Amino acid sequence: SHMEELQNKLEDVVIDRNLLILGRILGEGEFGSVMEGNLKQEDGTSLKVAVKTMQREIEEFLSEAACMKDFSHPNVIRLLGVCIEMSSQGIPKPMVILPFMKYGDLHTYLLYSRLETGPRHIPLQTLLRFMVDIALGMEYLSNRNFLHRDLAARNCMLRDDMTVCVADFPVKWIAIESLADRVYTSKSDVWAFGVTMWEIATRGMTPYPGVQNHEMYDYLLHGHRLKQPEDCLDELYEIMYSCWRTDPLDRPTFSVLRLQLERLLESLP
Ligand SMILES: CNC(=O)c1sc(N2C[C@H]3C[C@]2(CNC(=O)c2c[nH]c4ncc(Cl)cc24)C3)nc1C(F)(F)F
Repeated sequence: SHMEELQNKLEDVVIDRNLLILGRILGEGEFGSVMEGNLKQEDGTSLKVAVKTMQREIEEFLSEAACMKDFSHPNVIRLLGVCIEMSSQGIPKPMVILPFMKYGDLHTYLLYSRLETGPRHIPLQTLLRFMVDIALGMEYLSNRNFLHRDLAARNCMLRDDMTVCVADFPVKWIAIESLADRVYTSKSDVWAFGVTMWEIATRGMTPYPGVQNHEMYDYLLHGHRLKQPEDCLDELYEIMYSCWRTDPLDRPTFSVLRLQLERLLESLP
């Protein structure tokens, strides 16, 4: 039964606050903060973790976390669990526990690769491998009919073995139909994926250079799309362009995109 399966997922997702130690702030936004932490594991040893801090909304957070914790794919970030701490003002402070990624987010990695002390120049073959990794994570989520809604290179994390995983599930990433009638589908995530592939191929450029966020709906409506990057194969550009076809039904699925990206990668020496 669907209910008993949700009750199990809820029991599995909560981490006792005594098993966690909070460290330094890694990042701090408006919606919350990211801190380093230590999680005491079942095997009696501690693991370095990243801790993100934000009745109905609490239950909704828990239910959503219970679903994400259930995800099991190498290209999807693992949710280790959640804690609910209470602020001095009696305001709930939900915390989400994730593996710590020393390499950080993909967008920052890309930008650092263009600096001397940062990682070395990323070869085309490795940039394509990052695209395959994200398509695999998205294929997993779309098959489970789970919408990401904020896919961008900044929301992709690099693991220690250089595997990319999708995480955190922005006008220049939003599909033409979601700007026009609030409609959001799996084909809208395919559009954001095309935009993300373009960010990887330009090594971190902000999409639509020279175009202002308020000019975006008019720009797309008139048929304009992201331009081909200088260091990008024609085969790759066609793939990212197929993500931005006006009619969402004409856009390929993540499965189709993944296979095209894998084939192009295999074709490279
Ligand atoms: C220069 N990079 C940054 O400032 C970024 S980007 C980012 N995120 C992108 C998306 C929102 C998300 C929050 N973090 C995680 O979910 C992490 C899981 N595991 C990690 N291990 C390390 C780190 Cl740094 C982060 C995480 C995923 N968070 C930072 C942070 F933490 F520094 F504030």
